[PDB]
Amino acid sequence: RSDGLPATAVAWGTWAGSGMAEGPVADRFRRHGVIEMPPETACRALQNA
Amino acid sequence: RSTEVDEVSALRYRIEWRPTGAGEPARLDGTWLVAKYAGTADETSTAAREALESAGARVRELVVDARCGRDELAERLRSVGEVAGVLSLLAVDEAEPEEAPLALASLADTLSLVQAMVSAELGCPLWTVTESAVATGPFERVRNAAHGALWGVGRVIALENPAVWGGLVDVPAGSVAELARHLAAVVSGGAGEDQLALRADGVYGRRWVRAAAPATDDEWKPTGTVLVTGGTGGVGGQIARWLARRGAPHLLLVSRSGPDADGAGELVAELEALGARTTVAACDVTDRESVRELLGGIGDDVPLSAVFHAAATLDDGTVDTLTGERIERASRAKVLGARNLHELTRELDLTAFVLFSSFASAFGAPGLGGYAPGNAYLDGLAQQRRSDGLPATAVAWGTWAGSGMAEGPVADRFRRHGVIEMPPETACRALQNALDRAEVCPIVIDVRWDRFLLAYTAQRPTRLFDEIDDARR
Amino acid sequence: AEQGYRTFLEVSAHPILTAAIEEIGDGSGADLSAIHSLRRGDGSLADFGEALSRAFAAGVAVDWESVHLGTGARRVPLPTYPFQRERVWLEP
Amino acid sequence: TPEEFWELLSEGRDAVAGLPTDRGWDLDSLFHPDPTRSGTAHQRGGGF
Repeated sequence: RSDGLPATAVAWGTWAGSGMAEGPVADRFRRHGVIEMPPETACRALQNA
Repeated sequence: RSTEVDEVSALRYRIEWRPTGAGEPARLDGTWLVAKYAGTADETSTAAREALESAGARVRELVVDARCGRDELAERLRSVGEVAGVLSLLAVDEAEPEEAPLALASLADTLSLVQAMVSAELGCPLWTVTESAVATGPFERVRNAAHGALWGVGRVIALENPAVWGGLVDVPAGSVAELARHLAAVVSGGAGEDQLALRADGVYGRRWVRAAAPATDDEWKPTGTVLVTGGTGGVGGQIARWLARRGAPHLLLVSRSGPDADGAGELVAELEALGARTTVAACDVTDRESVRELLGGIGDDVPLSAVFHAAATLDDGTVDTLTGERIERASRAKVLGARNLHELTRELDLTAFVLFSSFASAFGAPGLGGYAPGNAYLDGLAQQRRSDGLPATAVAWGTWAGSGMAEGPVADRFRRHGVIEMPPETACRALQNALDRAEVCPIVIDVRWDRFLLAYTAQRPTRLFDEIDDARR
Repeated sequence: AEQGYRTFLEVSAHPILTAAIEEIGDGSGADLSAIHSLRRGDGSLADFGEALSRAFAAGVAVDWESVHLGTGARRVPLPTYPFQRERVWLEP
Repeated sequence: TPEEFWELLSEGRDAVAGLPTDRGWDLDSLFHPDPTRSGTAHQRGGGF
């Protein structure tokens, strides 16, 4: 962002069964932490980002 | 042997009644009203009162009739004066009106009474005494599943008016000794239980406890025809899709909209592609004779063993307008439909009668107070069916990823202070595992304790969640 | 206090220098137990019975078959030990 | 205590109340409509 190339470092939450922490780590925050964010609204979140 | 069902193990949960404390007995003051009916003389009133004036206060009777008005009890409580609490003995030894499970007079009186204390500016905790409305475990038995609806609405009420709501106090059916033994400490208890189940072996509090999933080898198959009530709806829709994927021979998606549903044809085509010989029908489920002739029209070529009740109507669940008949005509498609299906399937060898309920009963839910009682009636019905020779499974689902049956404003609110859409690709496996155990009342939720209990145990501290190990966080 | 013994009985009609050996225990090793028989203007058998109480409570192993050698005393059913129970369960 | 047990025999009280919940018993695989299902019990209580 400081230089002349736009960038967007979106942090993400696991979605359905295709998340980035999908597995024991996902299953654990799925009990005490980040939620399964629907793709239908995550795409719009990235769009407005 | 399993890694993917670790997600399911943390999905499925059960409600277990652990023995809590009977409460710290404190000498009460002012008055404690024994609100009830007046048709029959009740020894319950005397048994409760003998430890009520002995608790320091005085006992005043508050007769309430069916839909007497949302105000009458308010000016009655203002006339008696300042009150430290009310014992709702209006749900004692009362039979279910066969017209409708939610038309139970005790539910309507409790809702009217609650709003009466709200409009009366009284600010006293309310206790509702029930007779085995919730079994203390599968060892015990529910006498009336309709009474368990009062329990569900009470769990919801705790999240609206913390000062007005005290909780519910369950006692054994017929016996009044537990009242005299415990009520004085229970109502004044500094412990904080909002769910009490007094029994001969002690006092039990409602607890959230993990459900273990060792992946039992027993496998449930959809063999036979599947009666998916409200099949067009997403709650029934994804269930039907999973049934077809698993190899369900017949499907009988039934709803009032039926072929006239927005998405009926596409869903039917998907089911025919995944499975075979699927059928959609526009048939009412509230009427007993409608379901009777529907099962009579079920072809004799296949027996019925997979009645999957999913239909549920819902507009609002706010307590300020919540009356018994409002819940009745809001969730009749749930309660009367499930009652008709159970009454029609006593004589049928069902391998599955999964009643599709929600977390509206599992725990408190603002905006679902008119929805919770239906889910609770389903839970009580399953608890009763498992005691007899009919398998039952009252899964309390979370918000459905794709449905709109319970996906409303409250769904997105709870998405931002709690649970969200459970993935169908793992909710189906959770249901499969629940049918592998013949689990009586699974609670398959995607609960995020850390952020969810920040809006639950906040207004009303509880021990309902004091049994989950991760619920301390 | 160095001789393995930690308690002392100030046998006297009044315990002069009572806290002095308590002062000894306060500033050296462990605090000692100051048991005394009587007190100034206190010579009743109730005081000596109270002297026996503070002796037992301070660790002195009083022979209780000698206090009750004969007094017309018989055994009486009494409540047992109140076991302070805590949940210790092992799950499979 | 043995004196509280006489308060159970003299007044004719039955100690059969229900299955324990302290022990972490499953209680959900313990009862099924099928009486021959492995893992299920037949008694719906007992003095525990």
